Amino acid sequence: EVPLPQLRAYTVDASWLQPMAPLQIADHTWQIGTEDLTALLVQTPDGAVLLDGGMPQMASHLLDNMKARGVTPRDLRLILLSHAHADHAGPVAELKRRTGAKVAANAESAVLLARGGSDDLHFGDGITYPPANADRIVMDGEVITVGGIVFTAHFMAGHTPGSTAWTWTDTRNGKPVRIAYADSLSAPGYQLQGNPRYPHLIEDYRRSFATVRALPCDVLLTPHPGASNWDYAAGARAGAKALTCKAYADAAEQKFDGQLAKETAG
Amino acid sequence: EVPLPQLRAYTVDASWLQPMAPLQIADHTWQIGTEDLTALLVQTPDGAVLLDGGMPQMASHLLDNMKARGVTPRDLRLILLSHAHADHAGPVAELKRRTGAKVAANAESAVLLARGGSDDLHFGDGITYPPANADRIVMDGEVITVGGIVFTAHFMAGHTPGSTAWTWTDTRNGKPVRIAYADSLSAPGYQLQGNPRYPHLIEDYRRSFATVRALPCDVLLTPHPGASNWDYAAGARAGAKALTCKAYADAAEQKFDGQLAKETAG
Amino acid sequence: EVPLPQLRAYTVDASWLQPMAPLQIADHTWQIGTEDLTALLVQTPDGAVLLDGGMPQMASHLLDNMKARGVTPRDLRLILLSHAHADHAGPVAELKRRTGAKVAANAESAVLLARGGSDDLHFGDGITYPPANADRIVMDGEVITVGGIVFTAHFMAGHTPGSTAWTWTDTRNGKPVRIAYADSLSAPGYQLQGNPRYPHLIEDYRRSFATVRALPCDVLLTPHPGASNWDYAAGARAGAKALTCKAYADAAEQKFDGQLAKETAG
Amino acid sequence: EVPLPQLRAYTVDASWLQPMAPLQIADHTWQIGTEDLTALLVQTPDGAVLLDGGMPQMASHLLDNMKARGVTPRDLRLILLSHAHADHAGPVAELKRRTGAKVAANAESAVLLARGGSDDLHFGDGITYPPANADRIVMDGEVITVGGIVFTAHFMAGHTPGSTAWTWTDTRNGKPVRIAYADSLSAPGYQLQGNPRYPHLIEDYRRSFATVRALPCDVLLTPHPGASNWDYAAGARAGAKALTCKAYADAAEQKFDGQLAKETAG
Ligand SMILES: C[C@@H]1[C@H]([C@H](C(=O)O)[C@@H](C)O)N=C(C(=O)O)[C@H]1S[C@@H]1CN[C@H](C(=O)Nc2cccc(C(=O)O)c2)C1
Ligand SMILES: C[C@@H]1[C@H]([C@H](C(=O)O)[C@@H](C)O)N=C(C(=O)O)[C@H]1S[C@@H]1CN[C@H](C(=O)Nc2cccc(C(=O)O)c2)C1
Ligand SMILES: C[C@@H]1[C@H]([C@H](C(=O)O)[C@@H](C)O)N=C(C(=O)O)[C@H]1S[C@@H]1CN[C@H](C(=O)Nc2cccc(C(=O)O)c2)C1
Ligand SMILES: C[C@@H]1[C@H]([C@H](C(=O)O)[C@@H](C)O)N=C(C(=O)O)[C@H]1S[C@@H]1CN[C@H](C(=O)Nc2cccc(C(=O)O)c2)C1
Ligand SMILES: [Zn+2]
Ligand SMILES: [Zn+2]
Ligand SMILES: [Zn+2]
Ligand SMILES: [Zn+2]
Ligand SMILES: [Zn+2]
Ligand SMILES: [Zn+2]
Ligand SMILES: [Zn+2]
Ligand SMILES: [Zn+2]
Ligand SMILES: [Zn+2]
Ligand SMILES: [Zn+2]
Ligand SMILES: [Zn+2]
Ligand SMILES: [Zn+2]
Repeated sequence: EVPLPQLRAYTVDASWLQPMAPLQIADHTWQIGTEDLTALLVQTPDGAVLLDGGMPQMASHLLDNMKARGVTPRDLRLILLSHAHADHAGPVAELKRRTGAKVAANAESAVLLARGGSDDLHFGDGITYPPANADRIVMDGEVITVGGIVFTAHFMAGHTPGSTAWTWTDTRNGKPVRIAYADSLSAPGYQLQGNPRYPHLIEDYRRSFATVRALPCDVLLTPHPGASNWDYAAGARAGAKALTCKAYADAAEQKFDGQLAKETAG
Repeated sequence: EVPLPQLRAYTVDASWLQPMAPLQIADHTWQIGTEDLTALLVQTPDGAVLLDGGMPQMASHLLDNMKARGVTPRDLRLILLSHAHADHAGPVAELKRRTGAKVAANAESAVLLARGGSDDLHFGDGITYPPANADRIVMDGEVITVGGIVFTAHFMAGHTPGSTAWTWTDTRNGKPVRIAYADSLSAPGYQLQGNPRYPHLIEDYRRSFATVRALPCDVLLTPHPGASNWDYAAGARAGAKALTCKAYADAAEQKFDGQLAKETAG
Repeated sequence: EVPLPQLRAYTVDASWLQPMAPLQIADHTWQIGTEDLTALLVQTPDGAVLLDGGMPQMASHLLDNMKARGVTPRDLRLILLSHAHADHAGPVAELKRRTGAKVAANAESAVLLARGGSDDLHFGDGITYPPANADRIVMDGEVITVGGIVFTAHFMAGHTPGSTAWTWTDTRNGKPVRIAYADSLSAPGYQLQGNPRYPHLIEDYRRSFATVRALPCDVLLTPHPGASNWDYAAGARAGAKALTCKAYADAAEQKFDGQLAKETAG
Repeated sequence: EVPLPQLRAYTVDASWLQPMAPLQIADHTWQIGTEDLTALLVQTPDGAVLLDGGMPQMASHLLDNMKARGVTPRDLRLILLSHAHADHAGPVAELKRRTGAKVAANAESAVLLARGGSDDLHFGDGITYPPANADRIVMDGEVITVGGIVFTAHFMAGHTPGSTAWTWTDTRNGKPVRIAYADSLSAPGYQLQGNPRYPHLIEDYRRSFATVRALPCDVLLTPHPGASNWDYAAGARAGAKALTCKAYADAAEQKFDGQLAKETAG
């Protein structure tokens, strides 16, 4: 009669998979992912840090861009994550096998990473990737220091329980630049109200909007560059139109309120 | 010359290890641990639930008390935890091997349980126990239903990041009894202010005092019975002097404020 | 220019995904998977055992067939595996979440299962599935007893390091039937000689042919029924043409020797 | 009445905990553990390798000896293990947190390491330590290359399922020296015959004696130096009386045969 359906691959817009050369954000901070997925390399005298890696198939491209920047596999010391979905943490397991890197994450992100995104609160097993283990668990507001660049974790639960903003201070034209890599604030297809798998979902998003609004934030970056109005293909003007953290949080809250109203009506 | 020190066993007051026969709390709820460590058995037509197990060496005693209650190893379906320290989650791994039980816990408790209490935020590796894996991850306010007894998780971070209160409604003398198993609110030897491993420790405790104060709570129980003024050796009056959740939270907050003042002075 | 390739779903022949009603093998043993993937249910008075589950998307179908047999989710006690590839262990994680079942496996299978088939010795990350944890680790020749049905593990490394044959004795028409569920002995696209990830691959296959040849084996079943000449769609004659364990081992060794010769020539 | 017993710490002879300064074995190989527990540091231009760490409380001493040798925490790249018992893998988790090191191990050792030595086939939970995760799984005969020093794994199951000998070639006085770090071949208090948790124990030991006998072995070292007649406190003559691999294997087999005979008589 009728067989069960074939497994469906997690397919994405081509621009999410379009390689780009490294794009400099500040003196030691570079975008090294694809046109439409952020993966940030921060280079110190004491090794390099990667914040996100994008999709599972991006590992070799990331390593090629690291090499172009002078970062060998032994020089990658630390991987940090915005959240542990397949389009941001996809290549983490492979990167750990191929480099010196260790992963630091909060408990919620660590648990999701260790199950490869399976049993997701909203997606089930629809979007999985190779599992990886965290080497260090961080708490809210904890700092991690690499070569005198201090990264601070700001938990902003909602998009996932373990969603995190990472902040650090780099320099540009001699002057300090407070960089905020704020996680996604979307809720794509989520049941927001009365969700048995996430009962306090709405309260957590509301707190997260407030957290993002208050981040130290001369420059905002986001896992999907379009969410913060970055255009990584625009060269010297890639960041010209970027939102402030305040504007990003307000836009996300307006969208969220509209989604709540539509859910009540549906 | 001088060898490194021998490993130090986690030794406890004898009353924490003193077996007791099952003590009935409500129609389907029993204390089955030791004189000074709580381990609650809730019996349903659809299997039994255990909330905490005490110290690592308590597994056989727990199984003996379960048998006395008519609960065979196959009948134990679920283990819930207040927090994943050795004196409350100690025998979980062994219980999983010897029974049908699966563990449900929040992400923070799951991560700590899976490392057997090692790399504790405050105790380091001083207090470890056999590691165990969680089978289900719960979110704040999520319910788990076993035989029509509905258990609700109320996160109350502080004592550990993953500290949880569990509430359910049983009956006694025909009437509903709202039981609150509230976690520890102590901070034994903790650095409270400016702790790099737990930057928001104070805010989390303060929120947790408020959470405990508001629990549905006709009867309060706690992992250390003395914290809620239970005396499990007092028979028909074991619960007579028990605190309300409001009184427990107020006493814990007063103690916490005193500890903060002493830390500033030290 | 040219984006990175999209992820490729693990797609299989339709017959591997074609549901079938339960097919009785012996008094307490049933095939409950699909036309072309084995999943064996053994029913005891003390709960049920499942040997393999097939593809990830088969979980609900398996539970439906279990219900048809009188096995509720609480009644499934144990899951055993031939090997931890996606087409045999695919739905294990989901089955553990939805039933009482615990997994017993050898260390090699447990490690591969816990990474969801990622970093496979031969397939890399090409064929992954939701990760799961084993609850009990077994050694070669160890027995597991459920309701007086004794299952014996016979390690037969090669297809995977952790490949296992499981044997047990059921009855049929009053008489004992020694059932052998022997794992795959294929090496699909494998580098056999001088493989740096599996240096003793050839010796292990040769030992495994000998192990299979000697199993107690009135009835042979295999994860892919065609490998043992079963036809699960043939009804009362589904097993009529089945190979002996001796014939299965000889055919596998002949094929393996041909593959070695072709590898030397390529 | 009578409380349950207190947990018993894993206590050892003082010499196992007696720190020593680094002792040179060959041009790039040093003993850096204690008088009576081996922990080998191999120094390359491309980072350092540690084979075993001894007891849990040895981590800081190991790091101090690494510093004395010019190896900073970032320079430690790889940890290899003989077997995953507390007196050899004890400080692995802590070393991973404090250095750049990643662990490579076979599946059996990885599973035991990840449960911190709990549920041991012979010791139960009597001898546990902080759990750690392996970063790479190795197969029998696989090589790992660090700075042109090639380490080969030779599985020698028995003492634990995952027991491994590691071999490599260093130099001394200009000439190549084939170093064999062979695991323990003891069976302390083990049930050897008919052990349900290890049915093929005897066959595995017998194969392991043969494996050790045949290792490339100009210099033999063992996790307990006394097993190979090393005296790490004897300075320039520490290795003078060391056994060959052939002599070590023969002595272990003679002892094993005596233990079998005594078990039959008991
Ligand atoms: C579903 C996405 C995907 C998944 C995840 O991570 O959850 C992942 C598992 O696949 N990652 C997401 C995230 O926030 O990280 C979500 S959100 C994504 C970003 N941006 C797209 C978009 O919908 N753009 C749009 C459409 C119409 C008008 C306008 C305008 O210009 O106003 C913009 C969609
Ligand atoms: C250190 C304890 C131990 C550890 C843990 O879990 O962290 C575990 C790892 O060991 N579990 C604790 C917890 O809260 O769960 C802490 S707190 C414990 C309970 N009650 C004791 C107590 O100090 N009593 C006392 C003393 C003087 C006067 C009075 C009075 O009557 O006012 C009372 C101490
Ligand atoms: C690649 C398969 C798949 C993977 C795995 O598990 O490794 C999984 C990850 O996808 N599972 C396999 C296994 O042995 O478990 C391998 S082998 C499969 C069975 N049977 C097919 C077959 O090739 N049949 C054939 C063709 C021509 C003539 C004749 C004849 O009649 O002689 C038969 C192929
Ligand atoms: C129990 C030990 C301990 C445990 C382990 O790892 O399993 C660990 C968990 O604690 N590690 C061991 C191992 O082989 O790795 C075993 S064996 C240890 C070495 N050497 C001692 C010895 O008994 N010596 C002796 C006595 C009398 C005469 C003579 C003579 O000179 O002939 C020698 C004992
Ligand atoms: Zn600079
Ligand atoms: Zn996402
Ligand atoms: Zn995304
Ligand atoms: Zn009742
Ligand atoms: Zn505690
Ligand atoms: Zn306690
Ligand atoms: Zn019958
Ligand atoms: Zn396979
Ligand atoms: Zn297959
Ligand atoms: Zn040299
Ligand atoms: Zn040992
Ligand atoms: Zn030892």
